[PDB]
Amino acid sequence: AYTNSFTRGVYYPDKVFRSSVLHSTQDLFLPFFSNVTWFHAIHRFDNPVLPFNDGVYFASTEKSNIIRGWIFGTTLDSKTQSLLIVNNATNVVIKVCEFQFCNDPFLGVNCTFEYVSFKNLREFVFKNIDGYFKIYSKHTPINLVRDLPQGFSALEPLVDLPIGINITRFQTLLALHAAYYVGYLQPRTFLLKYNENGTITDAVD
Amino acid sequence: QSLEESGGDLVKPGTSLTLTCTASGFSFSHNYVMCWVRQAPGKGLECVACIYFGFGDTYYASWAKGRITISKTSSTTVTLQMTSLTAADTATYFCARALGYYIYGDAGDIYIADYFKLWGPGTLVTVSS
Amino acid sequence: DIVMTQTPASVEAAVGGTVTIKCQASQSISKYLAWYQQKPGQPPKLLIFEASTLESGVPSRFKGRGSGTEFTLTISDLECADAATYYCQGYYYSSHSYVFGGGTEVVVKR
Amino acid sequence: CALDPLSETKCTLKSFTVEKGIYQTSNFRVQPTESIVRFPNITNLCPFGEVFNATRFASVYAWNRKRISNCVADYSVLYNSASFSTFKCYGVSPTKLNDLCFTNVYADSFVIRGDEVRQIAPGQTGKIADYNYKLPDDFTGCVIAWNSNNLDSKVGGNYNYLYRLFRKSNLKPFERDISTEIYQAGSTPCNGVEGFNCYFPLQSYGFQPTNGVGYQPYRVVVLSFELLHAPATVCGPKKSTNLVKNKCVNFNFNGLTGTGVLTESNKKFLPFQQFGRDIADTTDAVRDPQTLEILDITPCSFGGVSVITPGTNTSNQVAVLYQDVNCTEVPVYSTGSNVFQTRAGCLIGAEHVNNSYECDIPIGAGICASYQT
Ligand SMILES: *[C@@H]1O[C@H](CO)[C@@H](O)[C@H](O)[C@H]1NC(C)=O
Ligand SMILES: *[C@@H]1O[C@H](CO)[C@@H](O)[C@H](O)[C@H]1NC(C)=O
Ligand SMILES: *[C@@H]1O[C@H](CO)[C@@H](O)[C@H](O)[C@H]1NC(C)=O
Ligand SMILES: *[C@@H]1O[C@H](CO)[C@@H](O)[C@H](O)[C@H]1NC(C)=O
Ligand SMILES: *[C@@H]1O[C@H](CO)[C@@H](O)[C@H](O)[C@H]1NC(C)=O
Ligand SMILES: *[C@@H]1O[C@H](CO)[C@@H](O)[C@H](O)[C@H]1NC(C)=O
Ligand SMILES: *[C@@H]1O[C@H](CO)[C@@H](O)[C@H](O)[C@H]1NC(C)=O
Ligand SMILES: *[C@@H]1O[C@H](CO)[C@@H](O)[C@H](O)[C@H]1NC(C)=O
Ligand SMILES: *[C@@H]1O[C@H](CO)[C@@H](O)[C@H](O)[C@H]1NC(C)=O
Repeated sequence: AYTNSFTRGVYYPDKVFRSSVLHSTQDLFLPFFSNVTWFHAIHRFDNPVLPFNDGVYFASTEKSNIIRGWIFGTTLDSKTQSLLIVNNATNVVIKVCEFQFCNDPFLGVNCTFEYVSFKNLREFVFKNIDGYFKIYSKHTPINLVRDLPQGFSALEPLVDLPIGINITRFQTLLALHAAYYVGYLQPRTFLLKYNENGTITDAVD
Repeated sequence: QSLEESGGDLVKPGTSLTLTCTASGFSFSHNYVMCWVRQAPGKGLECVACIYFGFGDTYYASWAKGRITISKTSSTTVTLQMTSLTAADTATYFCARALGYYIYGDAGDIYIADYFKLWGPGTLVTVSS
Repeated sequence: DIVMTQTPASVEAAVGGTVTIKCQASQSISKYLAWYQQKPGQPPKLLIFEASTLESGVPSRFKGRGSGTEFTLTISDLECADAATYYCQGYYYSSHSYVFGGGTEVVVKR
Repeated sequence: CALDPLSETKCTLKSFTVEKGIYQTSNFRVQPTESIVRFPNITNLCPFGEVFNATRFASVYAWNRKRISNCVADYSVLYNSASFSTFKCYGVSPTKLNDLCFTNVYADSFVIRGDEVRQIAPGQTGKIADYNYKLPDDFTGCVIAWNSNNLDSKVGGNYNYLYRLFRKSNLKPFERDISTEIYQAGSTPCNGVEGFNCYFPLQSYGFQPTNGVGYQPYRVVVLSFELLHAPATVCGPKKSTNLVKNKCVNFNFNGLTGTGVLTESNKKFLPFQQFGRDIADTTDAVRDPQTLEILDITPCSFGGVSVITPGTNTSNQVAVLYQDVNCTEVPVYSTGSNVFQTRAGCLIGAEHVNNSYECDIPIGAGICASYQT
């Protein structure tokens, strides 16, 4: 179950501003036209566990927000300290607490760090540089349901919480009483095209 | 918690001798200040020299001009060295432990190592031909 | 650059008497003072620190007062074991230096 | 070499007689007038009032522990307050806690007796320091305590605060013991029944108003700075400054540490973008951190300094030119009565002439000077 990515996943390498300057950065980007893995959750079907490998790009398009959290950790089974992301309608939960969870943990319809903050397409970029967990997101609605469109868009930075925990695995949470995409980022160079307002409008590998 | 001295014996004038204190039950952290107190037979005490683990610098007494050397060799060893030994060096040498702390004041911020709490038995150094 | 002048050279009193120890700071020492009891062949043992606070475990009769350049230590209800040599040490933060006093000898009159 | 522009020309030319022409002698420079350090507003602050101004305090054996992170920790109000009897910092000086960041700060609050306050420090000994709370020798932080007789002392004895008397081994640094089990101090065993050699290890402080200062309750809070590999969460509030614009001022905006003159800008940042940049990877505009606005920066004015003089045999009067400098900023020559302005720069010591004659000495940017009656 593979699908071909279409020139999406670009994001601002840094908080700087630049006006109509084509700036090239050797940053951990998602390779252009890479066959990204396709996952299913409807009908049974569950979520398998994926590795991290120096960055993971996530893009889930949802109707009723079936995705409810993320799992990050070398063990992520209470053996050692591990990251835990839980997304709630009320607020956002981030816990390090060592927790035991089953092979297929379903959600009904010590802690070292913390933080509190198919039309939809909640894009995400997961990368840990210098111990800082940076998550970039974009929420452009999509009408066509075939796949990710042939379009250019960036992922605005959201959170830079300090973690410091080395991350070698990755898991997706669901909701039980739904397809999500994963493309592994590879260190490459892009010629990012900044607009006269400073927004990335196009890029070339 | 315990401090022990060693290295004192009878030494001819003009040579050099080394004195060693060992930290047992604690480590030479930056919060501790180590100094030497020397008293002559039937006389008062005086401070030889001091070392601050917080800054890594060492203060010496006025009566010594390069004649005294302090070097913390390890987390549980701090050594002393007296050169040009004379009859004035015939005394008993002690080493104790102090604490360095900071307090905000009107003029600025000052370092405090005021009193001495726990000591060691001491070693007698005798200088004679 | 600091001298702790201690007077008198010796103090005497009978059992239960009172002996005072007068220590003067040549230059202002403020609150960094300590008193020590030392017996022959045994390391100095801290009696008073801050010049007004009792060290944990010492009896209350070992009392210290004074500030600035006039430093005091009075002993009440003298014991037979109180016969020792007492010293006053002022720490001058200006030069980060320790200076000891001349010393005071305690004699138990009988 | 530093008397008058003609003399400054003679030194560079290494000749007593200077031929008619324009000669560069030095370099004009506008020094920074002052220094400004502007950082984002405190906004969310570390809630040290939750611990310091807490209504009730825990026992020393059950000392409360609070984690402080993801906030700016203001300490000026802490050490300035005179309500605190004890304020001792180990391994760090009171000034730099507002300048150094740490991954975690711990607030450890409890109540002890007056004579036990000295026991909370590295290398301390006593019943509290050995069986209730132990501090490491390499402790980085401060121990603060203040008298609480008016609150924690009750007539007839307040026995809500408890301390441990006995323990088999010394408490490790940053360890808690809520065992409250019948301690054994003899060879006779026990089965949790109080007896001859079976004792309760917990005794309660008797806090009464008539007690002495050494017997009065003292609320103690220990702040523990610590730095791990993970980036720091708590940064002290960098001293805010007054924003100055249109004047050449050294500026430090969240570590930019650049030099130049700041003016109100026009370009629009996106809200997530913190500071702008030009083509040549040189900072050009900065978002003000205190209030969200844009400030365009330009380098401090500088330019060549030229001396436009005729032959020294002909005359000694000279006229200086400061290239690429606006005439207003020049004063930062003694013949300041006449100050002409041209595209080339600020020309001091000469007067513009409406009439036009053939050029012999080129000033620059189309204007040229010459000696005339
Ligand atoms: C699709 O994935 C396969 C298997 O990894 C790969 O050989 C192929 O090149 C991919 N297609 C594109 C367009 O990259
Ligand atoms: C958290 O994890 C383990 C769980 O057993 C605990 O022993 C350890 O002390 C804790 N680590 C930190 C850094 O608090
Ligand atoms: C990287 O991960 C390894 C285990 O795979 C761990 O031992 C090491 O401490 C980690 N480094 C960081 C900086 O997290
Ligand atoms: C860019 O900014 C200008 C400011 O005048 C605004 O009118 C325009 O809509 C913006 N355009 C884009 C493509 O962001
Ligand atoms: C604090 O900064 C905010 C923006 O973060 C600003 O709106 C507010 O006016 C500032 N408060 C004061 C008192 O300057
Ligand atoms: C308690 O609150 C008062 C009133 O705001 C404040 O002035 C004081 O500093 C606080 N005391 C603390 C935090 O110890
Ligand atoms: C200056 O002009 C006078 C008069 O013509 C002449 O004598 C003299 O040599 C000139 N000086 C120089 C340096 O050429
Ligand atoms: C620069 O010089 C011109 C010409 O005199 C003047 O109009 C302008 O205001 C100057 N710019 C300043 C003072 O910022
Ligand atoms: C040149 O003439 C203009 C009017 O044309 C006058 O304003 C100006 O002052 C004159 N220049 C000088 C240097 O006097």
